[PDB]
Amino acid sequence: PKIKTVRGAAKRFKKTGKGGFKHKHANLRHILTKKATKRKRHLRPKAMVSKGDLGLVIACLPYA
Amino acid sequence: MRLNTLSPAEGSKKAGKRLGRGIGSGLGKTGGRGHKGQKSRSGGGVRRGFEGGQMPLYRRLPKFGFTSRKAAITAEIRLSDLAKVEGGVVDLNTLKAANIIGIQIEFAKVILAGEVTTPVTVRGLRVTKGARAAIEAAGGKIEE
Amino acid sequence: ARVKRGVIARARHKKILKQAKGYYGARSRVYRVAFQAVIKAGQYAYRDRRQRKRQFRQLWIARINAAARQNGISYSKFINGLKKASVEIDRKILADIAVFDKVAFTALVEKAKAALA
Amino acid sequence: MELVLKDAQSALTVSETTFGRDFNEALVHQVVVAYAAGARQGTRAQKTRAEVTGSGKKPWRQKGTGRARSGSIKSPIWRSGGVTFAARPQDHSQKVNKKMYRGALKSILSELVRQDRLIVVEKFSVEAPKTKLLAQKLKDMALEDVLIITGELDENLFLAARNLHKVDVRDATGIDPVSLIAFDKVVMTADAVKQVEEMLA
RNA sequence: GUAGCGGCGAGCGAACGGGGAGCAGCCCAGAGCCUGAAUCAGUGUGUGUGUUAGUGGAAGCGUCUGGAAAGGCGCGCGAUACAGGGUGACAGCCCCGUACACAAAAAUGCACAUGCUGUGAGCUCGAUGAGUAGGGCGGGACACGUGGUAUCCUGUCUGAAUAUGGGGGGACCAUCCUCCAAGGCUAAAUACUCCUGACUGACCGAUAGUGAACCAGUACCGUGAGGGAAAGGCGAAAAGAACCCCGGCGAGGGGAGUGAAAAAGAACCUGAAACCGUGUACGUACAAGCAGUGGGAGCACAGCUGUGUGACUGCGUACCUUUUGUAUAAUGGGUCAGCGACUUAUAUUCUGUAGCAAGGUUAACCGAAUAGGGGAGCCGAAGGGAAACCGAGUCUUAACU
RNA sequence: UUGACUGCGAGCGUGACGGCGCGAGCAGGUGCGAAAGCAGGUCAUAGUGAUCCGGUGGUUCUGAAUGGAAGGGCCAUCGC
Ligand SMILES: [K+]
Ligand SMILES: [K+]
Ligand SMILES: [K+]
Ligand SMILES: [K+]
Ligand SMILES: [K+]
Ligand SMILES: [K+]
Ligand SMILES: [K+]
Ligand SMILES: [K+]
Ligand SMILES: [K+]
Ligand SMILES: [K+]
Ligand SMILES: [K+]
Ligand SMILES: [K+]
Ligand SMILES: [K+]
Ligand SMILES: [K+]
Ligand SMILES: [K+]
Ligand SMILES: [K+]
Ligand SMILES: [K+]
Ligand SMILES: [K+]
Ligand SMILES: [Mg+2]
Ligand SMILES: [Mg+2]
Ligand SMILES: [Mg+2]
Ligand SMILES: [Mg+2]
Ligand SMILES: [Mg+2]
Ligand SMILES: [Mg+2]
Ligand SMILES: [Mg+2]
Ligand SMILES: [Mg+2]
Ligand SMILES: [Mg+2]
Ligand SMILES: [Mg+2]
Ligand SMILES: [Mg+2]
Ligand SMILES: [Mg+2]
Ligand SMILES: [Mg+2]
Ligand SMILES: [Mg+2]
Ligand SMILES: [Mg+2]
Ligand SMILES: [Mg+2]
Ligand SMILES: [Mg+2]
Ligand SMILES: [Mg+2]
Ligand SMILES: [Mg+2]
Ligand SMILES: [Mg+2]
Ligand SMILES: [Mg+2]
Ligand SMILES: [Mg+2]
Ligand SMILES: [Mg+2]
Ligand SMILES: [Mg+2]
Ligand SMILES: [Mg+2]
Ligand SMILES: [Mg+2]
Ligand SMILES: [Mg+2]
Ligand SMILES: [Mg+2]
Ligand SMILES: [Mg+2]
Ligand SMILES: [Mg+2]
Ligand SMILES: [Mg+2]
Ligand SMILES: [Mg+2]
Ligand SMILES: [Mg+2]
Ligand SMILES: [Mg+2]
Ligand SMILES: [Mg+2]
Ligand SMILES: [Mg+2]
Ligand SMILES: [Mg+2]
Ligand SMILES: [Mg+2]
Ligand SMILES: [Mg+2]
Repeated sequence: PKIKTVRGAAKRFKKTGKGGFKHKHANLRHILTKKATKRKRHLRPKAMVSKGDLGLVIACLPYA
Repeated sequence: MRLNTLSPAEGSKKAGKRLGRGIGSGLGKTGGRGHKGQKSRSGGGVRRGFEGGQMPLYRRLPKFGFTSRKAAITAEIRLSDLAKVEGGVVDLNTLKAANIIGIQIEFAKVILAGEVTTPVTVRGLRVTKGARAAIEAAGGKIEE
Repeated sequence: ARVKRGVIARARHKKILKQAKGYYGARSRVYRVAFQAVIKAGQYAYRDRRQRKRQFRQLWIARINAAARQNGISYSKFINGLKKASVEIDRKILADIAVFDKVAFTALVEKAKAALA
Repeated sequence: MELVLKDAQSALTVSETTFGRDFNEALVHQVVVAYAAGARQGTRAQKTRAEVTGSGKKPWRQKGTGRARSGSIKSPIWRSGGVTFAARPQDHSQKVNKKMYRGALKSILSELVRQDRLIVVEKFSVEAPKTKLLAQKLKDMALEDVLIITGELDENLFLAARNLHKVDVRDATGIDPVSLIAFDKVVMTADAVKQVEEMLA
């Protein structure tokens, strides 16, 4: 049968042009008052998945 | 050229691994699985994403975004595709007839990709700035 | 495509058992035992090709020593003398001469003694 | 490109792409193998440990008896037990890209011409459906093991060839890669050549 | 494997829409008219055509080998028949068949034709499914776990409008579009094979293949439900050994005879190995241990070499597994023979290889077609952004060096 | 007095990763200083918690026939 996407991974990662994945940073859901603005501002933009993690992501998203 | 003088290309046919057929093979005994543990076992191995119990990457990161329904019924047209329609009038229906866009596409954008030599009349589609230049340069016209 | 193993299995066992001819008891009769015996026989043979070269040199030296001492000189001085004399005869030949041509052996000893004198 | 006829001693213009291309052995090999795979019926099975007849009773208790532990009389380790990886009926057919099929045919036909195994004739017919007649005709032409390709499948010729094991009679539409290679000589009617050209563009 | 659902975990997983196979529509909630008219149905009789027995069905001799010819060799012949089986070896022409052409007293299937009986079509004028829809409470089914949650079903309690009306379009309202619940029937394309016939297999070949090639669901086991074996092959033909002899009017054997062969003699083709013997050569009764290996005399034997043996002597603690590490006194194996463990399907990625190349490729299906048709689709040639959207750019930002 | 600013950030440190840290300089607007300047909290290194679900405010996003709305997204922030 067809491989099934890990649906939770598909809600967290999106494939980019050269075939990497973008994700949103952790640590910006709550407890925000104590965090420095600089810290928060740097968590806002989407980041790329790291080399060590790509294998895991790719396995979860066979149709990405 | 006989049934017993035909040969495959060199390198086209590699023999598969046969595990557990003796020392000489290099895959005898454990068959490449090493010694013991979950991964040596029949049916063994952990599921996709599992990292030994540490919160997996796809769970410690937040969900984001939503899926647009409008994106599913929107398409992009290359300049190179404008010549493939019939009649030289590029509209939504002529693009479908030419198998350029899917049947359920409602909106289409012509983008600057490839070249357009012939004059074409684009009607009803959106057109990028660069594509507008290319179409008008080729003698075409864009109708809104 | 079912494959029966009998014919090929028989041939392999027979090959091992032929190599185990002359061995004692199960070692020439029973495949499990014979296979171990034939492997071990192979391991020893490999080792013994090396040991054979050591055993013969040891024998040649002992014989040269006997003959040299009959001619009034030790092995160690004899060999030293021959080297100083630039004689390049090897121990196999010296030992051969010591046994078969004692007069020629005495000539070598004299040559050796002169080189030390 | 011209093909010399045997009977009329005329010429026949044919496409050089079809009848004059180089022999692509690797391509032809793939298509010949695929054709043979397509012939397989794939009908067989054995019984797994699930399918062998017998009960699920544990033969003897897990511990205490001094015997190897057993779970099922149907274990593949046991005489009369299941086959570890019991076969099921299989489909052995392979996909051959349309263009690779046609490419192979052109390689084969071109190679027959180079080896002088393709014989072109204006007509090939027998008067009555008599094996004797066809046998005589082929003996006159110095043929024996021959594939005959007509434009229209002459019923007389078909019936005359049935009992000759070395002879085969096809129509141009019904040619196949293996047949072309399998027979010593291929005789094509002028009509058939035209049809094969059109079939291979 | 999309949209969704989901301790948003594990997992579950549509529809719209497209391509195909197949295609069919009707009736009641009611009277008049029409008249027994469409039409199907029942029951006869015909005509074709299956099925249930069958009939005919071509063409070869010589010579060599052999126990035997169908084999070899030579020279012929048939073939709409060289499928297959049998026959003293592997036969187109010896036999049975096969291709092909014929066949039914009787019963019976199917398709048409046509008597008869029943049947009401068509037209006109009406009628248009209420404890129902909907609702509250509790559950269930829908991909959807009640969630913002539509729609469906209903155990419980209720309860409309009724064509100026009502349902649905994913909370809900308005607008628009679309359909008409609370009555029912309906072929085909689809599923399956206890069973019958025919044909096929890169399926098995007696520890395999059915549990069962054999008098097997038997023997046997169990109070019972139930469990459940082993076990095939003389020869072409029984020509299956008259008769004699030893023996207990034995068993068994030796002759004789049969046969191509009886070390084919019924405990029967072949007849491995473990295991057990008889004979011959050499060694062996002062000699210490994985039993070999290197060296090596002597003896025997066949043509100085080969073969067997091996006094004496250097070295030398099996194998597997598991381990930091095993001669280990850790594990496993009495031995032999047979069997016994990385497969298969689909999806996905990478490598090799082949085709075609800014394109590549078709799925189901059609097709007698491994052809050909079929481009529905799928992947690729554009990305950025959560998204609208923009687009060789785009996002971020009031704006970017 | 409110720089305990808003948008960013060359470059670098440190982590398997999730992350964590240092940062000149640029734009906008500010404070102190005559001015050069300094200020994106505190001499520095502890004072903390991912994701999911949910809440509040905002929003030139989305809005299942259409207009709305619900719901979703995005930005800010909160809770156990
Ligand atoms: K290898
Ligand atoms: K491995
Ligand atoms: K059995
Ligand atoms: K034939
Ligand atoms: K003969
Ligand atoms: K034979
Ligand atoms: K025959
Ligand atoms: K109700
Ligand atoms: K059984
Ligand atoms: K025999
Ligand atoms: K020894
Ligand atoms: K072991
Ligand atoms: K241990
Ligand atoms: K123990
Ligand atoms: K077994
Ligand atoms: K693969
Ligand atoms: K490839
Ligand atoms: K940029
Ligand atoms: Mg937030
Ligand atoms: Mg290795
Ligand atoms: Mg192990
Ligand atoms: Mg371990
Ligand atoms: Mg391991
Ligand atoms: Mg298991
Ligand atoms: Mg934990
Ligand atoms: Mg299309
Ligand atoms: Mg076999
Ligand atoms: Mg039980
Ligand atoms: Mg079995
Ligand atoms: Mg095709
Ligand atoms: Mg006949
Ligand atoms: Mg025979
Ligand atoms: Mg309703
Ligand atoms: Mg209700
Ligand atoms: Mg409701
Ligand atoms: Mg309810
Ligand atoms: Mg509604
Ligand atoms: Mg047998
Ligand atoms: Mg059996
Ligand atoms: Mg008797
Ligand atoms: Mg014979
Ligand atoms: Mg026989
Ligand atoms: Mg026998
Ligand atoms: Mg034996
Ligand atoms: Mg003694
Ligand atoms: Mg002892
Ligand atoms: Mg020792
Ligand atoms: Mg230990
Ligand atoms: Mg040790
Ligand atoms: Mg011991
Ligand atoms: Mg032990
Ligand atoms: Mg253990
Ligand atoms: Mg043991
Ligand atoms: Mg895009
Ligand atoms: Mg301070
Ligand atoms: Mg709306
Ligand atoms: Mg709606």
